[PDB]
Amino acid sequence: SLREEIRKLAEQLSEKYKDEEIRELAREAAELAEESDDPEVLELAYEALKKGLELEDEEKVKLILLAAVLAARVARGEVPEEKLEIALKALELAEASEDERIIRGALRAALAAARTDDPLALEVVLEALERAQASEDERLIRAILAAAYAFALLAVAGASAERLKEAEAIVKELIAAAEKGASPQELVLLVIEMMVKGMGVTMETHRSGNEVKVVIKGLHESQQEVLLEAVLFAAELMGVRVRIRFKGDTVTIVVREG
Repeated sequence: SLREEIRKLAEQLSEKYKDEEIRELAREAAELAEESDDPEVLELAYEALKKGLELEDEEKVKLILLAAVLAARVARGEVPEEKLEIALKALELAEASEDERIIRGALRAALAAARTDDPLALEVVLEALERAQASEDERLIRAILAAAYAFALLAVAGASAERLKEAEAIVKELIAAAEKGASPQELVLLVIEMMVKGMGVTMETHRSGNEVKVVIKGLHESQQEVLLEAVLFAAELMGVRVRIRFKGDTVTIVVREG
């Protein structure tokens, strides 16, 4: 009755947490295990659901469950191995950290990557997370996570291969900048640049005192939503305050190192 026991763990995990994402991942893990005649998929699903009940951090719960679901789907040939590799590397970053910015950033990047099938984009995200894990500097890790997530959002939003290649160049610039000691504000600025280039527009940067103000004209509000999601999450990862203003078709982003 192993598969039914796995389902029981999923029901207790679903009673422990009311979160919609944990409940759906738990339901998917239970169902994939119940549909499997593979005793190793049952083994991983059992242990992932058992650790999920032992962990205190609900964001690490999500990471553990996402990796199990992706592993079960790789066992059925349903998803590319790169998505599992990304989830596992993200889990590795999260388990090495007490900083919830890194834990949440690792999950966001893994979930955003799970939403694209572009092989080129998956390899960029995986290489980014691998470079993060090869770091002792949690400051660099947070910068890389912000860049990887921003890049993955552009892929999910359907940016062209040429624009993703341009965004990938900015990912590399951002990582090199962080290694050289760029400020948190400057790293958030680089994420804005990545999104602006990835959406084919231009930006006008003003630096008054210690603030950075970016005026972006010519974005559709659907593009504005994706850009601001990337930038606001980057600001959370970098511990920087951002304030937004909309005037007409123009978005203005104020970045304060705070």
